[PDB]
Amino acid sequence: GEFQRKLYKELVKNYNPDVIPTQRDRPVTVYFSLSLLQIMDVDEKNQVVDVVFWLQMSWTDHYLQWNVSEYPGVKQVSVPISSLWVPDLAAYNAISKPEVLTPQLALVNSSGHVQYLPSIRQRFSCDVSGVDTESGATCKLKFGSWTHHSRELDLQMQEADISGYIPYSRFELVGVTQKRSERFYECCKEPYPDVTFTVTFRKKG
Amino acid sequence: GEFQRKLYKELVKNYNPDVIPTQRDRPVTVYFSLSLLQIMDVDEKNQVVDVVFWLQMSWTDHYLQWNVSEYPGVKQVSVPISSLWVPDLAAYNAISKPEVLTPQLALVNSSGHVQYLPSIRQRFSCDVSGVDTESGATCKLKFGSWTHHSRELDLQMQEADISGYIPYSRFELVGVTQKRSERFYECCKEPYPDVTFTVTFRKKGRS
Amino acid sequence: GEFQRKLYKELVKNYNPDVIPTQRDRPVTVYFSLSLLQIMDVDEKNQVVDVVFWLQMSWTDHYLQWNVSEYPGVKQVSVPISSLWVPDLAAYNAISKPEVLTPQLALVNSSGHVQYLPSIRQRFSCDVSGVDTESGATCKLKFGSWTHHSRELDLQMQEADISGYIPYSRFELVGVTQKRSERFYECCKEPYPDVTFTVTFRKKG
Amino acid sequence: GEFQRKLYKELVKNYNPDVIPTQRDRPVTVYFSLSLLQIMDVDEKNQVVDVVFWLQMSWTDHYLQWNVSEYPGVKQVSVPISSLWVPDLAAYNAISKPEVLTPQLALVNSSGHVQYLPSIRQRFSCDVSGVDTESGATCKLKFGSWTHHSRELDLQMQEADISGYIPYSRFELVGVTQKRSERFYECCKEPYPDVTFTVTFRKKG
Amino acid sequence: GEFQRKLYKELVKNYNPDVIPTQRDRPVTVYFSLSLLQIMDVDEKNQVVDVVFWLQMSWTDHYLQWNVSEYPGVKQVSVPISSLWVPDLAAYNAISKPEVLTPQLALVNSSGHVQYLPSIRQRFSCDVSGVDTESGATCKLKFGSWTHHSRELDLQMQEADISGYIPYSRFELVGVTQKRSERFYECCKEPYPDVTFTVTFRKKG
Ligand SMILES: CN1[C@@H](CC(=O)c2ccccc2)CCC[C@H]1C[C@H](O)c1ccccc1
Ligand SMILES: CN1[C@@H](CC(=O)c2ccccc2)CCC[C@H]1C[C@H](O)c1ccccc1
Ligand SMILES: CN1[C@@H](CC(=O)c2ccccc2)CCC[C@H]1C[C@H](O)c1ccccc1
Ligand SMILES: CN1[C@@H](CC(=O)c2ccccc2)CCC[C@H]1C[C@H](O)c1ccccc1
Ligand SMILES: CN1[C@@H](CC(=O)c2ccccc2)CCC[C@H]1C[C@H](O)c1ccccc1
Ligand SMILES: O=C(NCCCO)c1cc(Br)c(Br)[nH]1
Ligand SMILES: O=C(NCCCO)c1cc(Br)c(Br)[nH]1
Ligand SMILES: O=C(NCCCO)c1cc(Br)c(Br)[nH]1
Ligand SMILES: O=C(NCCCO)c1cc(Br)c(Br)[nH]1
Ligand SMILES: O=C(NCCCO)c1cc(Br)c(Br)[nH]1
Repeated sequence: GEFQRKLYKELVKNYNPDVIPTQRDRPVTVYFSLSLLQIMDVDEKNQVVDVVFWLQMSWTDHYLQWNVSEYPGVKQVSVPISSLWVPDLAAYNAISKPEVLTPQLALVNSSGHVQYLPSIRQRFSCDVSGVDTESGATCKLKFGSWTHHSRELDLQMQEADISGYIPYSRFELVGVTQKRSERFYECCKEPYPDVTFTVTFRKKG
Repeated sequence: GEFQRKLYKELVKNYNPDVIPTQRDRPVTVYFSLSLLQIMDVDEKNQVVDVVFWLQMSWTDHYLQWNVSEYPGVKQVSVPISSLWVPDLAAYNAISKPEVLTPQLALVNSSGHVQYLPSIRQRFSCDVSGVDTESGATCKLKFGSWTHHSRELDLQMQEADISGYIPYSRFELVGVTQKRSERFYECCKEPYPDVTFTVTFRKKGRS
Repeated sequence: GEFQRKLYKELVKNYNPDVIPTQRDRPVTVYFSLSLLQIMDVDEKNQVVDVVFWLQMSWTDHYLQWNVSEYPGVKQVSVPISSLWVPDLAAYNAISKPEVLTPQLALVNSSGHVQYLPSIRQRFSCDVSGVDTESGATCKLKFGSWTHHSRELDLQMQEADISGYIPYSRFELVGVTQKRSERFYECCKEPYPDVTFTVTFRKKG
Repeated sequence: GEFQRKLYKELVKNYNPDVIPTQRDRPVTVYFSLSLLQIMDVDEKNQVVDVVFWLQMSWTDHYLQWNVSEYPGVKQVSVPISSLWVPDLAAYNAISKPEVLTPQLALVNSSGHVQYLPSIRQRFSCDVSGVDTESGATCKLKFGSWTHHSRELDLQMQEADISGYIPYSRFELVGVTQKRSERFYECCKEPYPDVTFTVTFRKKG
Repeated sequence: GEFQRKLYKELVKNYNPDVIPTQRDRPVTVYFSLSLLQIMDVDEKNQVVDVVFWLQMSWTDHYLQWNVSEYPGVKQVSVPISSLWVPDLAAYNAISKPEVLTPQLALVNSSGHVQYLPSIRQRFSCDVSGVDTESGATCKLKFGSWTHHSRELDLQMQEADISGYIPYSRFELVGVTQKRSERFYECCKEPYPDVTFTVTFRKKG
């Protein structure tokens, strides 16, 4: 679209994706949620889980807003994530780099709401010893900004989803939990939030 | 080519590959087809299919058209996909990133008709438990735009081809189905069209 | 050289590697030949060959020619392949991306005749069932331009031999064939030339 | 911040990441600590350890300092490591390239103090023969600047915490040591500082 | 370094890394040596060696020299290899791409002497059948410029070090040889020199 074209030239003009879009004394609040789609495998020897997650991440980038009157038809845009600031979310218990399965694009509202919803396959460190028991194995997968404290990036949880879980596969879900936390670290003087996704699973039969 | 050199400079001038080439209240209709070339392997433990396919994809980019009078000989061009807008097609049941086996180039017509025909090797999540049975295993491989709804990107099926299927290999094809749908998500108004490629296969030696 | 440095500045000035260097109603004729250096492995289950090839591709780019009088010493130069137009040759039966083992450089004449001679390791789909037989297994490895027809890119064979073949290794060569063909597709009024490298091999003893 | 863009624009237009930020006859002192998070696996045949480390690297880069008057709110910034000079630390006994698990960003103070804290998964050459013994296997993992001598880059150790060690897993820690040294090479006559991380571990039971 | 920053600006000014730094009809002499650090594994089926080498490559790039009077403190600089011309050395018997383990930097003197000393892990084609014998298996690993002949790049060998060989590991060294040769090819008027590293090893008792 010619109205869409005219906007991308502006949404680029003075945009630096390395800059966290904080506004005078206010953190960027980032909404976060993980959905376990499939437990691919477990390594009982090496103590690891091979898992496929759907991530729901949303925030506001004030540098990404536009007047819908200036660009009529343009309600939303699909922007490549490389073109924009994305939260520096770390998987604290990941033992492999993330494999992003879905197109690396984000949707952007006229008010600057960024929605990045990737499917990630990753391997995590976990005590899988009790996978063959009724109690099952429990993985506490922790995620959070690696470099931004609470006053810069406010991590918040959003409504989760266990409808996406693959019905076939050796593993059945005993329980799933998501909890947001905040702690002070001896290092920093400033606090840091995190979201912990907790899974309890077991081998079927 | 000489006019070809002059055209590539212009076909770049004001082109943004991140912009969907929709024209005033009309979606971009993308034609899509998938041809199963070979089922590489199955993981009965992990419930996965390793598959090779030929993707037939095409659309009209109204920003890519040119006057053949301005560029005589130039009927078509081989453009790298990275230089142009391509549909953001997601493999909904993929459990590995796609491995593109062919050159990453697209053929473009004087009227903006782009044809991207890659060979992809990818691993998908599938219930392969019945692979050793006469009924066989069935994989419902779903594909569609990740960010564009039906009124921005109109996914359409084109006539598919099962002549490309490798005659050797452990697996024989019981049946192949192609269906286009429009799914509504709780998230949003406006539906999301998808093409589901359904395969029924079985081990040749299952006796 | 101080002419070589100036030559590279000019050989870049108005050069687009995305443009096929066809000149007025004439296709670019590309000379091609494969030499099987080693059959690494066979997967009898998955029906695949892991092979190491030496490719000899050579063509003439008219935009790359220069006056030797303008650049005295400069007879030839080593240009990175990424800097120049290379034929879009596809391995039709490849089931893995090519692993290029040699430096990614091509040699270029004062008349613009380019020579690209890489060693590639690639995995191909092949009926390897008869590898343990006296008749042996036969692989018909097809190669050709993915996007250019006969009137744009004229694929031509160069006679290759089998002197490069590794003498050790489980596999002995029963026969090697190379044939150039021209195929028509329902799509296109103009045909697509290809070179098929055919191997017949068997496990030793 | 509005000044964050100002900051990133100038600390891009004038900063050369290739330049070691030494200031006149004074080396850059780099603080270094390694924390063993998990021993993933051991290869008794090939004599290798697959390990997950948390690295703590800090130094002062004088080219990255600013007064707060220059960038009002701006106290710190998350800069991509590719934008900065980072110590050229080599893992002398690594037999695989490092897999960096965390976002590749570093924190910079207004007084030029850089903090790079990556989680790395890497495979190292080690004599793992005694892993099944009470004495256990000992890995002497050596790290240091590959190209900078003592008078350019002053490697210094910091206090390492073994609090991060994964409680589950086949391997228990008998002992962990860190020693900084300065070696002489026949090449140079200026010494090369290094930190050797020594682990003694054994299979549980 | 204030002068260092001033030096990197000039060392960039008109530098093209694609250009071999030959001076008016004189070849660039490159010093080369290889040091076997460890034989990782052998594949008796596929006929391959997995090896870790330390490479010592040195050459003089006349475009890289500077007056030490113009830049006081600056005796040497660590430049990323990507920023400068490096010899296009091919591993003629490599069946995998090289895995470079060490930082990809080279040291450069005030007189243009470049020293690139990487640790490479690579897999080579080799007749490993006799690895379990007293005679042992012999690998003739050939290396040389892929595109430059004797009059452009003069390959020379330097001091061979076997002190770096890992004492643990299944394999003991029977013998190591390095020889430089000047091969003539039917293709070309000018000879192509090469260095062949020959190893004889065997499985320990
Ligand atoms: C990085 N770290 C905080 C800062 C910080 O620790 C730190 C900062 C500066 C100096 C020393 C330590 C910032 C937010 C994430 C948090 C992560 C957690 O600590 C951690 C460290 C090591 C492995 C796993 C997890
Ligand atoms: C991505 N999603 C739709 C939008 C949306 O979900 C959504 C949008 C905005 C907010 C929250 C959720 C767009 C069309 C595709 C669909 C995909 C499906 O989720 C999905 C998730 C995981 C595996 C397979 C498929
Ligand atoms: C890509 N295709 C031709 C063009 C074309 O078909 C086509 C063009 C335009 C529209 C529809 C179809 C050009 C020459 C190569 C050929 C490729 C071969 O089919 C093929 C595809 C997949 C695996 C093996 C072989
Ligand atoms: C690279 N070397 C020193 C430099 C140097 O030797 C050297 C420098 C210049 C010329 C010749 C040799 C500097 C600091 C690292 C040290 C490491 C060791 O060599 C080495 C090489 C390969 C594997 C393990 C260890
Ligand atoms: C590449 N080749 C020479 C050039 C040349 O032969 C050649 C040149 C032009 C046309 C045909 C052949 C240059 C120096 C190295 C030599 C390498 C060897 O061929 C070779 C090829 C494949 C695997 C291992 C070795
Ligand atoms: O690994 C993750 N982030 C680190 C960056 C590595 O390039 C990550 C974040 C989330 Br949410 C997942 Br699941 N993985
Ligand atoms: O995986 C696919 N797209 C996502 C790319 C991001 O990693 C994909 C699309 C189609 Br059609 C296939 Br087959 N795979
Ligand atoms: O795979 C090949 N070419 C296309 C690009 C793949 O990503 C290829 C061509 C030849 Br000749 C060989 Br051998 N492989
Ligand atoms: O593989 C080598 N060079 C080719 C470049 C990558 O495609 C190589 C050179 C040396 Br010395 C070794 Br050891 N490997
Ligand atoms: O491998 C490491 N550095 C060099 C990479 C160049 O390719 C490395 C450094 C440290 Br500290 C660890 Br743990 N690994």
